[PDB]
Amino acid sequence: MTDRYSFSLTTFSPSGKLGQIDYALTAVKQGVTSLGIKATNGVVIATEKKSSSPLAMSETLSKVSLLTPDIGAVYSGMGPDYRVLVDKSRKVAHTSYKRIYGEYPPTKLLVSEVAKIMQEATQSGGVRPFGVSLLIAGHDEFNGFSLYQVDPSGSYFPWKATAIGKGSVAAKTFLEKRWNDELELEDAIHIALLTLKESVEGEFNGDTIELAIIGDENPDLLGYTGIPTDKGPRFRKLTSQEINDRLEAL
Amino acid sequence: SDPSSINGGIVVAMTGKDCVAIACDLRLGSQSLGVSNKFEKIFHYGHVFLGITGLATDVTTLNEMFRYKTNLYKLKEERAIEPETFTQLVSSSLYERRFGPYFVGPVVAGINSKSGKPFIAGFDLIGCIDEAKDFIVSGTASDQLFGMCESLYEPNLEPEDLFETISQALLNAADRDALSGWGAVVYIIKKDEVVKRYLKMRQD
Amino acid sequence: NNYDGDTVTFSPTGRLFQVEYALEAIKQGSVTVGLRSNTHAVLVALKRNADELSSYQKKIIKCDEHMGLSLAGLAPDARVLSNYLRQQCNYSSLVFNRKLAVERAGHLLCDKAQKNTQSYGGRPYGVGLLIIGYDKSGAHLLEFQPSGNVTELYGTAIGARSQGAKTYLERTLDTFIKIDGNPDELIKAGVEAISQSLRDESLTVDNLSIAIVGKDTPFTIYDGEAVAKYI
Amino acid sequence: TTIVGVKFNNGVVIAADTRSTQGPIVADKNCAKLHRISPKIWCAGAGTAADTEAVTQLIGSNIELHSLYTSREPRVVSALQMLKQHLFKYQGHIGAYLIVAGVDPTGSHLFSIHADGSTDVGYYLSLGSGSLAAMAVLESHWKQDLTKEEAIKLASDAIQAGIWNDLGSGSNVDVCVMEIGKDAEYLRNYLTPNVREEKQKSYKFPRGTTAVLKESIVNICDIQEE
Amino acid sequence: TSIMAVTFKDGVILGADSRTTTGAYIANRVTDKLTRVHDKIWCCRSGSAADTQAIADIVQYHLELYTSQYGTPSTETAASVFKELCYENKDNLTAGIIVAGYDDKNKGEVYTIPLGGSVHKLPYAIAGSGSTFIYGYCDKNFRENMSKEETVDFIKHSLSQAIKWDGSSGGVIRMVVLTAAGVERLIFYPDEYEQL
Amino acid sequence: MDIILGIRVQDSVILASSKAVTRGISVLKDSDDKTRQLSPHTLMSFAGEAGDTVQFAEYIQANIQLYSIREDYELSPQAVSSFVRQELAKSIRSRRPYQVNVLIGGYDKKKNKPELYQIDYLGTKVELPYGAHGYSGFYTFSLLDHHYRPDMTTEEGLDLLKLCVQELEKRMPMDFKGVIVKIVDKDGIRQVDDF
Amino acid sequence: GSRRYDSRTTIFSPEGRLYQVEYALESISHAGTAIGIMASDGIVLAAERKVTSTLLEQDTSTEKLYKLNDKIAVAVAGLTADAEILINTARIHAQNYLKTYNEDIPVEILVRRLSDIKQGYTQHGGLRPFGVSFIYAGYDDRYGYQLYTSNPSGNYTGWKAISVGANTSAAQTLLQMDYKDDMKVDDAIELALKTLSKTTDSSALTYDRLEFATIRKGANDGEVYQKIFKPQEIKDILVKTGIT
Amino acid sequence: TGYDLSNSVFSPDGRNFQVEYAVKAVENGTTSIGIKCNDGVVFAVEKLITSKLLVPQKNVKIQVVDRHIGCVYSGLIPDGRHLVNRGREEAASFKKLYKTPIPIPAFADRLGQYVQAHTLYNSVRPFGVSTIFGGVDKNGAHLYMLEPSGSYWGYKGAATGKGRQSAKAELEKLVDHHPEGLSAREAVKQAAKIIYLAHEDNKEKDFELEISWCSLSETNGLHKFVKGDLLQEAIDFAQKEIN
Amino acid sequence: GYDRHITIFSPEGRLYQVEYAFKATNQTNINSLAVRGKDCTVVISQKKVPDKLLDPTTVSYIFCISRTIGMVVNGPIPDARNAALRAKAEAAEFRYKYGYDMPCDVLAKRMANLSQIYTQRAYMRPLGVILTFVSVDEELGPSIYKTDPAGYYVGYKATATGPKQQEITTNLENHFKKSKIDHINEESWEKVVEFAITHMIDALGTEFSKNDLEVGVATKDKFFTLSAENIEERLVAIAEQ
Ligand SMILES: [Mg+2]
Repeated sequence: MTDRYSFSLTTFSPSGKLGQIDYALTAVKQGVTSLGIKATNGVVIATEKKSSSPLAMSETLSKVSLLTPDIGAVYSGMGPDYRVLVDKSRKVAHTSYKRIYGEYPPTKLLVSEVAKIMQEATQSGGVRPFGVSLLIAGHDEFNGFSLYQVDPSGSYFPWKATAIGKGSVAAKTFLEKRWNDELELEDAIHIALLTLKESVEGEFNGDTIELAIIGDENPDLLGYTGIPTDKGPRFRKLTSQEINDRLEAL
Repeated sequence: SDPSSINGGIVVAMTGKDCVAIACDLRLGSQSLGVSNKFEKIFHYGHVFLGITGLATDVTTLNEMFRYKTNLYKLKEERAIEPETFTQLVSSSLYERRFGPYFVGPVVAGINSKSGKPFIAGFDLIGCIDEAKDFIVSGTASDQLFGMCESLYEPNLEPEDLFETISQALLNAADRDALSGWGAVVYIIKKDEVVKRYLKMRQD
Repeated sequence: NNYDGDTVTFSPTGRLFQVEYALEAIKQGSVTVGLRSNTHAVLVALKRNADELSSYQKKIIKCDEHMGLSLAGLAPDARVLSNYLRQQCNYSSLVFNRKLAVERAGHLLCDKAQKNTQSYGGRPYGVGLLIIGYDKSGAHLLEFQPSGNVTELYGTAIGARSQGAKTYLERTLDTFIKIDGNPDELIKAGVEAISQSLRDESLTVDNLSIAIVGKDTPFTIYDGEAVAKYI
Repeated sequence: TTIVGVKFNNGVVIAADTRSTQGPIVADKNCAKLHRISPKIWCAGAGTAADTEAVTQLIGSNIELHSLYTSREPRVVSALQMLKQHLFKYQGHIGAYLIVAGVDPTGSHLFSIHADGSTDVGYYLSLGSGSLAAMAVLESHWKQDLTKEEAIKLASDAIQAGIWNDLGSGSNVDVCVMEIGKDAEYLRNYLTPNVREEKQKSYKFPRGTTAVLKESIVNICDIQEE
Repeated sequence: TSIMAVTFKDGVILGADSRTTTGAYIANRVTDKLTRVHDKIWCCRSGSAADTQAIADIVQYHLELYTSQYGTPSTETAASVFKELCYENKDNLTAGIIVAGYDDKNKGEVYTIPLGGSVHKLPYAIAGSGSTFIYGYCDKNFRENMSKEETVDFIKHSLSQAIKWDGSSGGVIRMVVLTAAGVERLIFYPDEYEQL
Repeated sequence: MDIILGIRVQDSVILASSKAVTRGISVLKDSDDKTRQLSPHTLMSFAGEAGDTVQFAEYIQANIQLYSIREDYELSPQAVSSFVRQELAKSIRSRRPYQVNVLIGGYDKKKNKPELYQIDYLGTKVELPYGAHGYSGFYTFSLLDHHYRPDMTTEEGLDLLKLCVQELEKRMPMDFKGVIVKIVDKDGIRQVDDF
Repeated sequence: GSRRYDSRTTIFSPEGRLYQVEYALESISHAGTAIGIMASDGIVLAAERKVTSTLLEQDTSTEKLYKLNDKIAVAVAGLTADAEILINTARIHAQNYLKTYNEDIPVEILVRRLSDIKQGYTQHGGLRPFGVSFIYAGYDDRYGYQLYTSNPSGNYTGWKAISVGANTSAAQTLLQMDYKDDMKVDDAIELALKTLSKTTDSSALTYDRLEFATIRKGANDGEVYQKIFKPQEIKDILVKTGIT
Repeated sequence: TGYDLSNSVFSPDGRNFQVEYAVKAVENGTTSIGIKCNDGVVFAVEKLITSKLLVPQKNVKIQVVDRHIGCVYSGLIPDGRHLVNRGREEAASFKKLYKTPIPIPAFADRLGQYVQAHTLYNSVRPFGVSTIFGGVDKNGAHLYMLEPSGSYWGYKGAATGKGRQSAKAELEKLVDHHPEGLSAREAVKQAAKIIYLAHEDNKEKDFELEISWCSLSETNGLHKFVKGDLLQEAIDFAQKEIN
Repeated sequence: GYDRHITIFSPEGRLYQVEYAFKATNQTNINSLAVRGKDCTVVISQKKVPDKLLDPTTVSYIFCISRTIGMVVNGPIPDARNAALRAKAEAAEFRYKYGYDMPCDVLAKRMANLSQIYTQRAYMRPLGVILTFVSVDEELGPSIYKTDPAGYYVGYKATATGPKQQEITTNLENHFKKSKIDHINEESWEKVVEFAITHMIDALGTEFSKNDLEVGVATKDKFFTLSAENIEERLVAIAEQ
């Protein structure tokens, strides 16, 4: 035994392409569409719950995930690669930040950490890159609201709004038309829902759509009272019912 | 032989109205022998102030360490560290040496640049946080400092009143300690000016 | 062909070519014979020289007072394997005050060679060995091949043209097995056997190596003038 | 230190005094000895203050990650098990003596844990230097089927025994209540029976009282433009 | 501690007092010293509470994993796992454990594991500080193949005496009955056993 | 090793270090130089446990000589003294710590200033006008506290040192066999060969 | 076994070049152009972002220019993620040096260590090299203002003006033409922009497709200030030099 | 293609060709069998007499594990020994921790997981043997057969090697014509017969028969070799059945 | 094309070794099916003993992982047992560390993560198995969670696996479209087993004897497998209806 693959599996071709990263981006392109929009008082991230069988219970599969109480993530690409990145992203928020500073990391730095892990899978021995692009939305005191995209290469960029996967090119054009710097969070949810309908074939309702927000603090979701300065998570996953209420208003 | 009282020295910090004050003596000795009268024990990283009493090699080492960590913090976070956060970093750092600790009594002081709240805190050598409204004391004359502060202190003093109070608390505590004195400095800290005053005191 | 690049690969017919190639190094090696009675066991080995200015490569190695072997193939591999035996014989003495049974020495040699045929980066041993010894159950001759297969025999031979000596021994079986109590006769018979494998050359005073172990005889090697008696 | 835990009808309550001492000296008059491990699992700590804080946060962190991994609300027996195995490994050198309590899908729970990693189960417990004063009160007034109001009262009465009778304990009473199906209510300074009386004199100084050699403006700003 | 386990005609009964002590202070007067490592393999704990708890937790883990792979373990197997832990870590443990279980082939069995980590299979066993005071009594009153009630009485009377003389022992008498019929917990309060 | 002194005058640093080496009952040597040149304008004197003193001094010397070659440049006395402090602070929590105290005297060619640094085995560093290690300061500091001036000449510094050594020779129980004196200024390091 | 799948990233071609270094340099030649110009009274760093979207958040963005310490910054051309690994290493080395010697790290020493790290990836360990070239702009009290570049080979050299990334051949010619030694910072700013203006593959040069930074003596007396330009400031300097 | 050049690689069918190539070496080996009887198991094997020079009785092939388990195998002999050595470590460690001797089903999985482990990596080669083994534990008799893939099951009877089909056929007959059980001594005889009958497929060279058994009644649940008188009796029985 | 042999991306962003591992999944030619009752979770799998020499009792692809969790495997037996042993070790460790029984869905996630690693790390091959985990979870009730060689997992109302999974799947889909509920509205597990066998017969169009099947049942606080004769009792009741 032992891992005797101590050499890189991603290397430069004569044209300067990094083949495995490109091929990983291709796996992301095949992936289901997901998006994010930044409002003045919130961020929304959303995607389609493309269920494999109708015997599958698709609420048991979380495509949108809480990383910290003020940071959420969604993806396009290979779900299993996403699931482990979320496990690692949650742990690294604690080990390299909260256990040191006694507070959760700001969005850009947690993204920086996830990006690092993805870069290392692009250069380390005996591994392939991750076959996902992430959209990470969050809030922190000194930077306000932000939205980030993280690619298999490890590169990350801040966005006002964007989409990734299957119908990304059309979706990005849709978002360019509707985005402005004065959107209130409800407006961005409405736009997200409109954008998402384009790339969705079959049923389009609160049970086939997964959608969360980074918005106001939710003291009702904290679980305890009596510390004035703990005001609760800003991350909130919308219910099946909440989504459907906004689809009649559509 | 007791590391926390080989070199001697003291630090005190207090809160007032929209200000904090942190002060220290200037003595460094090898037990009975006075060695230096210019060993300042208060350092700052941006607008956050850190006083450290105890074993002098660890005092120097820790200043060098927190300079290192706050510099990297600033580069990554693109902002200066706040007192609340720094306090947690100090605690983390000390507890990481739980079974071979730095022999120190650190004190943090500063005003949060966002909220404007004045902040002080004290630590034991092993990282325990004492976050007091009123005052923090540390060093070989900490008993004396507790005595002075407990009667001299009143809340919401104006910067130049707070100066008299903290100076008197330090000076008279130092004069009842063989291992403290030989000079003194007081920092008066407001949201956007910091004044540093050296006190005249007896040199025995 | 496509399946002979390393020891970790089977051919589609289920063969291990690196092992078979190692077996080939034995065949190019000089001939050596082993045989035993009920009281003694003898090794005879034809030593090969490089040219007329060179010495004749030593082919027999002592492992303990009651055990030793002859080699055919890569000599440094025999040195490695014989050294391992010297240790195993030794460990049995120091710890258990027990002389290591020839049968156990075979099992340990089999198991050592085997590990080099199942792992990446290793290579099989490129040498064959004839192990004689006298232990608590009498005289013994063993044949080691680097595939891992160890075999107990009355007599055998390995190396270039070893087939001649092997049939001679196959004929002589009932005769030489009886040679109890006469060391010099058992050697005489071994020298006759190795002579079925000669061609162009014959046995000289610095050509021939004989070793013997038995009931009241420590494993001892005869070279030089001490083999003229048998030429 | 005095810490207690009392079970009631539909939950569990813990309380603690607020004095931390360096030998005979009171370092902090209003110390927080009630620690949150998860929203509905709190534990009171006695012993070495850094150890109780540190071990509480480490296990709290790992519990959070566990909760996220399992998509379940954390249980008290997990906090207990993680705490005890950590403490046992350090053979008592981590000086944390904890009363661990909370509510979870399984029900309401009350445990204590010694620094060497030995644990126990009960309806009422106490730990710390004031534990004997407290336990005397618990053994005198505890009964089966306490209501929430009765348990809060018993718990803080037991902390008061410690405050008044034990020199290792003093100042204020903190309480936390963990009731099934409700948010935990952390009641910081639930009692305040030790306000310092007004001083006889003001010690505010005339300005200029203190002798000064030098002043200087200290530059806290970064390097400046232009 | 006063602990004991007794084999009888229908299986085995474990018994213990309920006192945990830090010096003269009774840290817990209602302790459960009868611990379960498998459905019908239990142990009595004496010595350091931290050590005996940590050991029992590990043994329970080993026997759960054993069960998943090879089916129900024997009482002998359980005792061996305890012994391995107690023997290999003798320098850092203060643990005197009695292991008691019920097989269907082997019926009731009792193994005692004293401080050094040796194992001793016995018809009955006694241990803990309180045991010293009842060596005489137990040796005179134990017979083989008692009934359930006779065995309950033997343990009740024995631990009553151990509690009477040993200040370290006290509280309630807990017992656990192990037979083919299942698992029965018993408790006896001061006013019952003191007057015996 | 026993007495080591340092004084910083107008334009130079002067180090004086005892010449005796004692192995318990006998004085093995009376001409021992307890000093190492770290760079052309930096000198380090040392005292502490036998063996460790020289081992440490030479180790530091090698590191600074290595730095000088790599960068083709001389480190400032402050920089050298910080490196040395770190090495001692490193050592104090080692398995077997260096029991060595040092004085570092250098002339900073950039700032044109002499500088004297006192560092004990714990890695306790202090910049001083004059300094000592062990018991030396107990006898001499009252003279230096009296006579020292920041604007003394090199010869006024040597006279004040002469007085310091005389007090030591009067009141110290140990015969330390005199001192070797070395001067560190803008032109480098030289030895006063008569004292 | 595993040898079959090994690319052998650290071997010579028969011509004696390092395949992976050459191919990484090829990757870098498609990256946004970054230019550094050195003057008597300061240094300029200008770099072009890769073709942006209108929805990209520009003001909260960093892709090209990074602060190493208070006196040293770098411009990046290549894989951003690769560069951040190296940047954090460099930031740490700067602090180790400061902790050890209580003096800020001389620019070259920081540059040499980063270059030495890159070099290692070309000689041992069988890993792909970092697809990054840096322009280092820094000040220290020995050599004053300094410009350096390092590339995936781990070779570094010093410059009065230099470009990396796309169209360096074109850009180097334009710099060689207008650069003079007695030049000032404000002139250098203009030259840097003028050069990107002419070498860009985009239709025109706007504020939103740029990052810009200066290192100046421009503070109060013998000290140094780093200025990472906010989007508005780039827009103003673009107008001020009459490029928009 | 190229899928068969490296162990642990799935072909597009879903197969591991290197394991399948290992099977060829097994099929190339001498015949070996196991028969499960009333209170035990019997193992037998064909030993090819390559030469007159092979000391008879002295190149023993059947191997004991612990005191109650017998193992026999066809294929690469050293690979078999390596596997038995691991089996002996697994049995020792089980006994050490749990006191009781390792149950046969538990023992089978230990070998199973170890053999399967050599199909997970390209850095090792699969085992070039099929191994028949078993014995008597507290739950009675068990016979197992284990392939190079790591696949194993319990058997009424089992065979492997060049004469495996001949033997398989003969085993099926006993199973049909003794559906209420077969005694230990019966099984010993039948084992001799089946090896003699299966020797047709290896007829160039003549052979040496080797048998072992564990039986609750006949060997006390311990593994013993069949020597001398009982061996000769079963040799005779078989020699009479080929004529 | 060496991107076919190890788990690195193909130019179309595929992992052929993962895909080919899915193909090994059907090598046994067995079909399996799982359904949930009110109080229980039932799993049935075809049982095929071709060789008359085999001991039929030792031939199984159903595993008792813990007191509460059962696992059925679709794929070759060596990879199945490798997965079973690991899951047993993981469930016991979880109990020791966290002080409660490992939930079905959590164990499924854990094994799914382990599988994911083999899709990313070159030296480890994927296992040619699909793992269907069943229990009556103390928080979630009857549970089915299934794992594959890609590292994917999800909860199911009911599920099927094997060569003829599609026939079984649609048969089950059609039932739930009709009944309009998440489970089999049945009191006793005996009847839920009967439902499971019945709907397997309809979809496969085959008749079963007592030795052609293999049944596992999860209830509150134990998972158990039925004997030949428990199944026989089940078949008889089906025939009389
Ligand atoms: Mg004095």
